[PDB]
Amino acid sequence: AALPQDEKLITGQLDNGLRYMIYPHAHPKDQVNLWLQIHTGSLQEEDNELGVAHFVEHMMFNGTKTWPGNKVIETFESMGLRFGRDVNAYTSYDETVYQVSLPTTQKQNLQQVMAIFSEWSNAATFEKLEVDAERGVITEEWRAHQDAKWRTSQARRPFLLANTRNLDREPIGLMDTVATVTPAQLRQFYQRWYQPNNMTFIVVGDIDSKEALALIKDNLSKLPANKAAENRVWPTKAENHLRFNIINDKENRVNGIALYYRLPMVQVNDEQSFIEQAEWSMLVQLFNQRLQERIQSGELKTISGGTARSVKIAPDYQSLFFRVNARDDNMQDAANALMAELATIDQHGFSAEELDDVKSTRLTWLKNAVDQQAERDLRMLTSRLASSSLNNTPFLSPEETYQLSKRLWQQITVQSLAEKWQQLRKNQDAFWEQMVNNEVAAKKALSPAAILALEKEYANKKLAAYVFPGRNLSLTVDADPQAEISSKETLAENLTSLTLSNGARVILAKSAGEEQKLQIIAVSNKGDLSFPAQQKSLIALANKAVSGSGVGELSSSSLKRWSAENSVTMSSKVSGMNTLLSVSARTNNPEPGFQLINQRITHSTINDNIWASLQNAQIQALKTLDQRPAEKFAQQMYETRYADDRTKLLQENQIAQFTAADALAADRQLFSSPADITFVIVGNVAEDKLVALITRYLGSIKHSDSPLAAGKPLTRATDNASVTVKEQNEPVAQVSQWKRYDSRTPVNLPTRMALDAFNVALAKDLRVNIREQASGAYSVSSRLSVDPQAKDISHLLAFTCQPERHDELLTLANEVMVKRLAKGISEQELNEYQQNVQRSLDIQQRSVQQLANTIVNSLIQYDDPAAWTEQEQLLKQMTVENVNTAVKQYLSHPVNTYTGVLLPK
Ligand SMILES: [Cl-]
Ligand SMILES: [Cl-]
Ligand SMILES: [Zn+2]
Repeated sequence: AALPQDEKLITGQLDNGLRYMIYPHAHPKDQVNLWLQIHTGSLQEEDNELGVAHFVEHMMFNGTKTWPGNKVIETFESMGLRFGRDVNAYTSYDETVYQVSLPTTQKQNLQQVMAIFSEWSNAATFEKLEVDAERGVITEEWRAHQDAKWRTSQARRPFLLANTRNLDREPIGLMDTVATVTPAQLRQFYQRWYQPNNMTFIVVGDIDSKEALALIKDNLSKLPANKAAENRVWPTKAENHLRFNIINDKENRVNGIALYYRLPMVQVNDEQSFIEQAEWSMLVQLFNQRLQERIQSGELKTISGGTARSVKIAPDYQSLFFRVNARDDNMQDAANALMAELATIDQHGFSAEELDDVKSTRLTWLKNAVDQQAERDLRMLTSRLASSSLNNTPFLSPEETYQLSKRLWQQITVQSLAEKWQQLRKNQDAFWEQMVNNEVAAKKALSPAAILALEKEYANKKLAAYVFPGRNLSLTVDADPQAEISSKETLAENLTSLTLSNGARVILAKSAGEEQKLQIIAVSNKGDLSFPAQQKSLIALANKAVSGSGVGELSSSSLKRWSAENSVTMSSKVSGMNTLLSVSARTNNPEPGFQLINQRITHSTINDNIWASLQNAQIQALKTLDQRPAEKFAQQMYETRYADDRTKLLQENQIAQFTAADALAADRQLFSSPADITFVIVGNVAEDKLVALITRYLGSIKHSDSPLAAGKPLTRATDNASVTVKEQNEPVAQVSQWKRYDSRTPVNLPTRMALDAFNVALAKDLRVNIREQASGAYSVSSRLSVDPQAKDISHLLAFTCQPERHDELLTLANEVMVKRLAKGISEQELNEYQQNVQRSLDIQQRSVQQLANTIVNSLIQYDDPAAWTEQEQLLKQMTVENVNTAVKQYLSHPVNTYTGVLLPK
């Protein structure tokens, strides 16, 4: 919506209307830039005042009240200030500027200079003798600087400045006006525009806010609060036809061809216009990048060089041109290279690799601009502020420029730049221009008909696409010399445990068979239950958003290319008590796998567009929840089973208040503490090369400050509830019954096997008795959940039936449960289960991904990564009485029962 002005910059206005800008800077130490900017140039001149704005500029140095004649010049010289090196002045179409650069050390010199600035504002005398002498000064300067470059721009002017006020308002004006202007006319223009409200005083340099303000208020406050004339605006009318020019000048030393486009120029004052300008800027940069790359590779031997550039032609307009410089006098070759370059872009556009190199190049410069900002060129910085003052655009800090660029450039695609290019190529306000410096080049110079015929030739050719090389991509991490392996332990036959100097744990396992795939799973003991009620629901979203973005100095697109080139894949998942970060690779190229795990942890980024989509989707989902009755009811039940603020759905405001930066900060907190991480590495790599990668990439990760305590499980509701909701407009009754059981002792691997064997048997009796029984349920479910941290087991019994049968079938499902619980398991059911699990236990050490997730599931479910290894032995140790005594101990009497019935109406 709007851009933020630099914090360092102090801007105001005095009671009399005068605007001020103060910016502190100390690259040239104890130096200050004092600029008086008049928001009036030559555009404001009347038909009988052509050159008056510039004549007035000159007359500021030729007499005032206190300093008549050349006394002002003599005064600056007494302070060691010389016109041309310390004191300057210029007039353009848009403004008149009076500039002084001087030391901050001599305080009375600063005062005298401010007193001179005061007199330039309203005390100019315009003495008749002094006026007559300047006429000559101005006339001789104009006569003397009519060189090759001046004649070239003079020749280009009618084409470039077509339909502008600027065309008819060159700052120098007419020599006839210079010779005939009366001191009264010069006085008239000066009184008209030299008024405080049309002026800005700029102060850039080694001075504090207190001192710089007192320098302004002491001298410029006294200026009478007069109102200047209103500045007029001449909007540029498009010249919607193609023009042609040939510039012949023997003094020019570069022969060539150029295509100029004329289009509006936006003022960067919001996000939309920031991007709009960046798109034009990137099309210029993309053209130059491709051209340099085609010259350096020897693909364009027929030409010298060439460039794309954009230039301001009016306050509201600009020109974007594409120039090709001819080899000696080879005009036809130059024409062919330019038209072949442009036609290629029409046909294939620019590649993602091209767009990314341009972006990464610019951001690197903007990164180095942030660091080296105190070393900025004072003149460059001062002129940049004066430009912002002129155009009424926010002055952005090097930091804010770096932030806005990375965030808003993500909105610039190969597709968005292709339409911008198509729009530009369809623009009729254009002209072809050739440059010839001899009679051989002039004869070879293309006619308008020849240019147009050449344009059609390449338009109808099926040109070959340009393959851009693309920069070498790496996620190389500098090793920590002080990173070691602290402890070693053997967990099982094929399980090794390493603890690192940073407190991280590493589980190593080799997979039998030459699959050549490596899996690294970073397991954090922090999940979404380590966050407040406003955050819980957004943690998984935040993590998906962060994992779908770039990493390190790579964009999402450069990450995709690097991933494919280095044969790697990545995924992540946010659980209630944990976060998993899965990375796959090749055993022949394992280093990239480790680099990506490290960079996802230490250098995570967030794409703003992916987060906005997840926000908007979440808001939409909340908005249209009445359209999803089952979901709505399942949510009501979730809030019924628990007495926790965290179960509640977030409102629209809560979703919007969680920003991309809040989301990036939360995701960072999960893998913030290395001591909370267990890296599961599964595959066949030479352990000596493997330990080198573990210390370099997993032992290097440092502790990051985070307030995250161990996850708090949801507070379970202390009282039972039997809810009935008549919301469905479907003739299906949906019944859910949850039974909660407390675990006196934790559920270990043998007990979970017993309880699961029982539930397989239980789910059988429910299918035969509730579903298969005539006029029964349409579906039935019997699921068993175990929460180790909460120290409880949950049993969900779900079914959908005819509404008239919901009470009868629940009664029958509960009595079937009682009967199974009393009966227990049979020898046949136990052996059925034992055979079933054994088959799955032989195919658990099959895939590198499967085995890794087995170790992971052990760590999460039993706080022991080796628990799974003792399974086959425990499976052949399971007895009828063993499971029956485990069922009687962990499923006999519930601490709570929650019932939910979703009915029609
Ligand atoms: Cl003239
Ligand atoms: Cl701008
Ligand atoms: Zn001049």
